[PDB]
Amino acid sequence: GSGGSLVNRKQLEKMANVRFRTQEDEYVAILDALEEYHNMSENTVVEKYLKLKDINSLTDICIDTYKKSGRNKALKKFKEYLVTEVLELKNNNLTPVEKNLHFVWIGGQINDTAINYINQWKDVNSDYNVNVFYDSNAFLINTLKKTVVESAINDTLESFRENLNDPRFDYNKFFRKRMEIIYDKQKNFINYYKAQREENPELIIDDIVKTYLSNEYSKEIDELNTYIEESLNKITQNSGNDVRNFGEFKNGESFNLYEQELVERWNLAAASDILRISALKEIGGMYLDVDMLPGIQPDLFESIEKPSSVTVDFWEMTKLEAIMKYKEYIPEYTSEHFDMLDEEVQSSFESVLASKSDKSEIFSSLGDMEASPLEVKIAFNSKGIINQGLISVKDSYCSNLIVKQIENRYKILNNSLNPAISEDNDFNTTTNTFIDSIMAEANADNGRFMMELGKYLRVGFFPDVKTTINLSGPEAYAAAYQDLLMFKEGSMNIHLIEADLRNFEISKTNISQSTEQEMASLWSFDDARAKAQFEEYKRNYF
Amino acid sequence: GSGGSLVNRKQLEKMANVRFRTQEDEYVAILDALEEYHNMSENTVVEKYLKLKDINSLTDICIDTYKKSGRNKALKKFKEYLVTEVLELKNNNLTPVEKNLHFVWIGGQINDTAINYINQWKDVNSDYNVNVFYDSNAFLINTLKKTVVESAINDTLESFRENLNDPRFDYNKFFRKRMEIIYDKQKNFINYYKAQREENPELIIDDIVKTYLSNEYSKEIDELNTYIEESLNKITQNSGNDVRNFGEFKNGESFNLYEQELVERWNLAAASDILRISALKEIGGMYLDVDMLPGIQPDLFESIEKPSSVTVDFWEMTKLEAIMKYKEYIPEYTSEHFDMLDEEVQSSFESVLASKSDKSEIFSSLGDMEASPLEVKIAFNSKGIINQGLISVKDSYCSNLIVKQIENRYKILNNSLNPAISEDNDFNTTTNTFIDSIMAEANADNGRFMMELGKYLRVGFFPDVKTTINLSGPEAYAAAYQDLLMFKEGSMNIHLIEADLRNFEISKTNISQSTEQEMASLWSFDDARAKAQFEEYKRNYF
Amino acid sequence: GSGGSLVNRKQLEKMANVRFRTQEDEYVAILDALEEYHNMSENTVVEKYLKLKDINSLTDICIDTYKKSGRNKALKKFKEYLVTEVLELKNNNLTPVEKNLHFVWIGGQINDTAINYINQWKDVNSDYNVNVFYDSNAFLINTLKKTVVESAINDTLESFRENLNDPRFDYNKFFRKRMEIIYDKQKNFINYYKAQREENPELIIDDIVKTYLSNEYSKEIDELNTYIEESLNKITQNSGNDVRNFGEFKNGESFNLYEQELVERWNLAAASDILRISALKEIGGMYLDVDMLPGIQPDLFESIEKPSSVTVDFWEMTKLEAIMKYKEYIPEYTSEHFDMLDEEVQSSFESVLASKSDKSEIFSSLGDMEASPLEVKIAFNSKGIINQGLISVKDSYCSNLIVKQIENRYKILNNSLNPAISEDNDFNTTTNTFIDSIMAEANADNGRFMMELGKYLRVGFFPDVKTTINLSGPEAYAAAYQDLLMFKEGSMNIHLIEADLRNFEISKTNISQSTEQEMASLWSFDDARAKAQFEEYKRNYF
Ligand SMILES: O=c1ccn([C@@H]2O[C@H](COP(=O)(O)OP(=O)(O)O)[C@@H](O)[C@H]2O)c(=O)[nH]1
Ligand SMILES: O=c1ccn([C@@H]2O[C@H](COP(=O)(O)OP(=O)(O)O)[C@@H](O)[C@H]2O)c(=O)[nH]1
Ligand SMILES: O=c1ccn([C@@H]2O[C@H](COP(=O)(O)OP(=O)(O)O)[C@@H](O)[C@H]2O)c(=O)[nH]1
Ligand SMILES: [Mn+2]
Ligand SMILES: [Mn+2]
Ligand SMILES: [Mn+2]
Repeated sequence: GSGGSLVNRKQLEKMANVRFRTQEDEYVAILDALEEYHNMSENTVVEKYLKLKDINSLTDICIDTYKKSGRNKALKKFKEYLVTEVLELKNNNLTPVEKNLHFVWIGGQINDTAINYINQWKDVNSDYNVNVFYDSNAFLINTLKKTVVESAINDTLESFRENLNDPRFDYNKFFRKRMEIIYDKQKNFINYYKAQREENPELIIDDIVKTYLSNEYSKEIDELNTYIEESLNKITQNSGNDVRNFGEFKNGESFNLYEQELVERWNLAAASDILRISALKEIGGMYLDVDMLPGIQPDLFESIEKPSSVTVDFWEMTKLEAIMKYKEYIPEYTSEHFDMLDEEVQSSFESVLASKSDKSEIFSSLGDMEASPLEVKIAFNSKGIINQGLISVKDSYCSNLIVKQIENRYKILNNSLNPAISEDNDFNTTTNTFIDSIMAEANADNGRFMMELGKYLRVGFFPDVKTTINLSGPEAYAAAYQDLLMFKEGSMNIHLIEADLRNFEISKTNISQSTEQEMASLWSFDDARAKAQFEEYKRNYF
Repeated sequence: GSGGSLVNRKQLEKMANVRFRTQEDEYVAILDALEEYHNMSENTVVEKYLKLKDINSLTDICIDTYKKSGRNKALKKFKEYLVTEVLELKNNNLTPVEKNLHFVWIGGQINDTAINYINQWKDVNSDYNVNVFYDSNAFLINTLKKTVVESAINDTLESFRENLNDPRFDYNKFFRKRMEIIYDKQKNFINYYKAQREENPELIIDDIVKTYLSNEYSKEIDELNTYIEESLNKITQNSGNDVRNFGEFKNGESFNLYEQELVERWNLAAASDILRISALKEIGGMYLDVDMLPGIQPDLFESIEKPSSVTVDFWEMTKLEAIMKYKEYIPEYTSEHFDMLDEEVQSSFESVLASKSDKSEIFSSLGDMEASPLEVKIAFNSKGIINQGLISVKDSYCSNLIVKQIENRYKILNNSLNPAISEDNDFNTTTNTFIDSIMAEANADNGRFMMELGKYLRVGFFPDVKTTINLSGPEAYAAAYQDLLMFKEGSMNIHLIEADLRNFEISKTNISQSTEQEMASLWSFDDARAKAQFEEYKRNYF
Repeated sequence: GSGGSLVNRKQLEKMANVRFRTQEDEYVAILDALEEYHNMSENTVVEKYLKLKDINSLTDICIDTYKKSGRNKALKKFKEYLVTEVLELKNNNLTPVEKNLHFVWIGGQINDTAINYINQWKDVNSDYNVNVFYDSNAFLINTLKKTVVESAINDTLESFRENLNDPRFDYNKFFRKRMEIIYDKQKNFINYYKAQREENPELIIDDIVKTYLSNEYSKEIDELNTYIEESLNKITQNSGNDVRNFGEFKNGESFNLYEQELVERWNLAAASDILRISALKEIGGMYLDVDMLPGIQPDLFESIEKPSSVTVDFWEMTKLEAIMKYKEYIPEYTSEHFDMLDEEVQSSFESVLASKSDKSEIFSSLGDMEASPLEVKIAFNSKGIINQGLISVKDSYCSNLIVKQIENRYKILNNSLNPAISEDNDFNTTTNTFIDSIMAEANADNGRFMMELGKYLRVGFFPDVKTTINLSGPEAYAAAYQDLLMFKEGSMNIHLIEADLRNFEISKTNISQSTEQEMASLWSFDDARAKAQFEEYKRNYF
């Protein structure tokens, strides 16, 4: 029962006690509660936090009640200690985490390059129970999108032809016309889906998909049935956990959202950004994106020194490439940046790298893992946090918060979107309703969030759309931390600085982030990259 | 497992289902939840209510989300059923109540006329465990007030003398000048109390009181020590439960309020209006005001008929008076209205009344008592409900609500009052701060409540002050019912009509309300009665 | 009198002569003309070219007249020889070029960093007569733009405020709104200018500018008069040639265009892209952009070897940086990329670089220069050709062609634009007229050009606008080469491959292109860079 930095009643009395002034009904409130807190040795760390929560709230009443009170400045300082005490609770009182590596891939067949990445973990970590999530009901979501978007491109290009050299028809006008069609196609499928399921509530997703492709886009069903069969085998053989078995999630409120982004929006990224944390909440372990690889040993390459010209992320990227050239664990893991090196140092790798026998000497394993029940550790790329590496304890207080954050965001989204979408109109007129309504219900807190939310329809068919990040992605995790440290719930605007977020960083040595497929994930839909794609599409038909 | 009037999923679908329109993410929300409700046979009545609560809330989202939806008018009607279903839950599924008569008397020595009233209950109800609450710490609150107010009157009258026939110095100007002094005296005692308790946190209330009277108002302590001793004996002998033993209440949040109205405001009525419901919540039984008497038998006087001229409340008042003339259970229970009768009918009573042996044939006993865990039955005088007769089951859902109502009201009060009182000023300048701040933090809901709250300082030293009723009294109980039926929490403005409140009426036959002391408690501080008191005070000194 | 590769009459007869077929009136046409060509030893190289021109034209008649003729395939091959013969004429028969370095800077005061770059040339090349062109009439064009665009940004940002978080108001919508204002301001100045000059045809540009700034944008004239005076001194001292003295250009047709881009569009880049070639045509020498620096010696750094990681353009960029660190010819020429190097090789430079005395050992001079009267050599950056380095002989045949190209392009522009602009309307409605009319008068040759031309209004106030390049810039020079080799005049679509253009490349060793200011000029207005500027502007006002 560590007392921590947090001050004792008598100390706080000494911190404030202004001369010739009695104690109020509302000031003693803090003292009686703070005294209680220090007597909670036997109680859980989470129960200690909720007592701080109440203390924090009690103090900000006492400063708001009397804004004259000279105490304030001291009580303003007392708030700081509470934060530190929360951090001290986090770090000091740790619990063993459940040894469960989680992966997720839904919407289509699992790719082999993904499985190769998974196996790397699975090999070195024999003790961990790996669970690569999938969805039996939805193997044809990805192919549904693929068929539509491509069939929407073909239509859009032909609408131009007679205006191909006309400089009004630029990349912007193209995607805008494409999305107009994509929305119409995507919506049509929805109205079919929400009439087929309304008719026969024992039809799965795929059954509606395959039939939709058959009638409209002229696809033979038997070819799809071999695909789903080939998929189900491939995942089942590779430690496949179905989401339909995980009914704890389906019974939860976040499921509606999972399906929404899966079936209605064909946003697999979003769906997977939900499932991952909802998994950690109810199972406990480490979630990884499939593009991730395990940590290289600190020692392995401690003798070699870095070049001056090349950057640090380039160095870490080659450290990985070196492995896959000589030990050859993965088929043709590009040796691009390794062949952009000096031959003398290339041989330095070849020599020292081949001077180890098997895989245990290469990659460091996880083994025993400790983390607080208040925290959910998260990875850091160059540009902030990222939800590709999530350590968590079963039913963590943060893990909860993060889900409640996601739930509430989608609440605000749907409680503005669903009105607009229902009264069916053209894409453009829908978007101009959806946004208008958002801006009405948008204060000076959620302002910075709401901006991004307004682009929600455009997610995946437009450049520069960070909406999905503000829904199921990093922002939410940031908010949850703010919820923690501000002793509140449902913070939407983030005012936490990088340094504050570091308190929840998964140690860098556990995850080798600088993989090939992550640089393929990091393509980043820049406005410029879009233009070249338009030129490429324009090349195809002619 | 009674289904009740509440409609089944498929019925509600049929109620709304508009032609050619699909079901939304937000409409199915009701259906999936309503379906669940009907499958909760094994669950508690309270758990059923919370499921209705959530249903009610889900429906009012669905109507607010889409205000075009033609469904609305049907879903507007679905809300009505939910209320009825709550009422059907209340009435149909009953539980035996704990056989505990509760009485309360705090602030001073218990009066004998009060004890005589209590014993009447105690005699006929042998099975019930009676508990007459008291407070050992506070026997001298009432005498503290008595000493101050009287010493404030004496000062006020002498300030006039040289302006006695001047018509500016009316009853209004008198009480206004009196209160100005009373506040100053009352506050002085507080600053002493909150410095003595701050100095020696092992001093009780009385110890601070007796010393305050000794130094200032020239009272011999030993005379008080005989008073408190004579009191403690008198209550202990008469089934005395101390509030200091009932620590469950002291640990609760409502205790601050109990002391506030006891020690700071000397409002015994308010303190007792809090304790009564907080008792019912944690003990369960029937609370009665001490001025109440048990129910006369339906049969006893069924042969006699009423006069045409005299009113119905006069008849019930004499029915009681008749008992105490001939059977003589209570010393000189005024035979006023019985002697304002025809002698022929006087003898009709004398004859038929004396034609019964002992007390069991007179007063009907309570015996076994059933009530819902959702409800807290309350008495009805001529002018609405009244908290003089409260049946309740242990930890009722209403009993909770009522306390949470009282808690929140005092929250709003103190969160405006305590700012103003702290920066000590003249009474008038304090009141004009306290109110100003209330009117700032006052919307169109709490408006009607807030009005009365602004008179909080004047409670007990002014005519026409209904504040205490809007804090710890009826209004709160009304609100709690509104909270119930509107499936909300923290309703402040009441829109329930008498008929709606009847759903929580304690059957009239259980309580004989028309007692002597209740007509003495119903004096009602009218502005006119005040004037005559001023004239009476003005008589005294001259 | 070199005969060259071109075949003699009798040879060409042997090339075609199909058996049993007489020679036509139109076939002998080539033979009689080809025979003539070979007898023109005494004639000028330019006169030889025009004879090839006529030959080329005669042959393509003979193949078009009779499309059956089996000769065609041989005469198709004869066309190839003519091209080669033109190239052989170019290379073999050379003439000394006039030793005149030309620079240009108009619109505002000449910058010191520009002058420092110029002096580098001027020092090492003592024999060359340098001429830094300027315009006395227009020193305030740049400040006119600066005042407008900035005053248009300020207006545009304030139009947002109440929509700052609304995601409709993106970077695209900003510039679009800005340009709408900029056009209105820019046009207003024009209508004033073309009414002031119409009134008093002895008023210069500046006099109209300074007055325009005084009345509208609240500028004190005397501050401008010191600016123009400070400028005129600064240029006069640094080998300043005025364009108003060069009346040979003013009398030419291309002058209208010079003023158009100067006074009407405030496009200094365009104006300078015209003057440069019109200078070479009538003066002869080497034109350079001011951001250019002279060639580093082949020998100087022949001992040092390149790193493997860093790119080749990085190496050439540091070669320059190295000079300016130790020999220190120019104030704080950024030592960025030199400090991103290995210290061992840094010292390799420091050592070997400081092992030379004065500047002659560093930079290679030009001295005597030979080039054909048919050619105008042009520089090559990574992307393609570039008009930053132009060698030419006085009144070259190419130098002519290039001007005639520019003249004709602006013809097509104005003959579509001036109609639309005259009937004054909103910017948008003007642009939608201007383009519509272009697309009407646009065949399958000029198609690729016309696209870019339609963005002519947006030049300088929008991202991704290559119009100016297709008017006065590279494309024109490419066309002129196509005009040469296709024996045509007024080719608009270019079908020349990089390899073909190399025939007119200024040897790489003469120009050090990889300067600091050129990397500053190569910023390239990418759509993404635009967004960050919008965010930066949005930061400023708030
Ligand atoms: O068809 C797909 C593709 C991706 N994903 C999920 O989307 C995540 C995003 O990974 P990626 O590297 O593509 O995105 P990043 O976050 O690295 O930009 C993956 O981890 C998968 O869980 C999925 O569920 N289905
Ligand atoms: O000195 C006193 C007088 C009254 N009461 C309480 O106040 C209640 C109100 O009784 P009364 O009939 O005087 O008031 P009413 O509500 O009828 O006006 C009583 O039942 C007691 O519980 C008390 O605590 N102390
Ligand atoms: O205010 C200015 C700026 C530039 N220029 C001319 O524009 C040319 C373009 O040089 P820069 O390197 O800025 O452009 P880029 O390299 O992008 O063609 C310069 O050489 C100058 O002759 C000019 O006349 N006035
Ligand atoms: Mn990735
Ligand atoms: Mn009463
Ligand atoms: Mn440049």
